[PDB]
Amino acid sequence: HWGYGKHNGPEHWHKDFPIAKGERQSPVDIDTHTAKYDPSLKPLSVSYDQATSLRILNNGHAFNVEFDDSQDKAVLKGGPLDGTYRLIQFHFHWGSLDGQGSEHTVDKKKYAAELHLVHWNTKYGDFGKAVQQPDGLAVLGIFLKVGSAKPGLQKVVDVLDSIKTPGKSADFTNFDPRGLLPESLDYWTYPGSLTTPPLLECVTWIVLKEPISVSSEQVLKFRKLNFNGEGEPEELMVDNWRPAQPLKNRQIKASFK
Ligand SMILES: [Zn+2]
Repeated sequence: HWGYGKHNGPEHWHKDFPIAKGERQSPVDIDTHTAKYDPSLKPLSVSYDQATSLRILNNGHAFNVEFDDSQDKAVLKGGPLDGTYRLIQFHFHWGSLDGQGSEHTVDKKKYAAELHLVHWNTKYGDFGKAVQQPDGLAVLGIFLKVGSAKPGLQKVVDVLDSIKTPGKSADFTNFDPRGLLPESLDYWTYPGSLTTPPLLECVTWIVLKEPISVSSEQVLKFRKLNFNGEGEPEELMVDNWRPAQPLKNRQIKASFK
């Protein structure tokens, strides 16, 4: 029943998922005046060279590019993390226009979209098991700013027409997620949650300071999928972002000043 509209959107989620008003919810606003530089924060290791993509799925609230996580292939290590986390999928959040779309904000600035690369801790058995743990997941968050095109995104935006209908998927092998990464791995980090129901508080967030540039042409293509439903004249998938939640009793640490 949950979604992003007036009657089932983010301000309604707490009824089905009370944890929506919990102590470690995401996203948040990253205020650069109060994020704390932490010299003990290690550089992030993003080792995606062996990535094996499988398919792309419209799950009714985003499109997910899913990966073979049956063995160590594309993994996240280092940074604030205690071990190895396997990439299982990435997806985006975006707006109904370019001025909004991101879930995290920086000094209240909204970006046109936000990329989430979702990884689970190989200390646990699988993704299902990991989301039940406070250190189960690591999500690498990357802002999308409109400008020059990101060439590594083109394969993704080109295939979206094939999965406009909720639930549909398409084969999506040999996509390399290294083509979605900015130059710098400077990051903010804090303990948080999934930003969609069930909103489980199982995520170490790592949000990159540097956005990637994508073109207006590219982000337009995100806006062609539908939210679950079919017709006769139903609803396109835009503004699938949760607004910033209160930081509460947490601290956002930065790997940089
Ligand atoms: Zn997300």
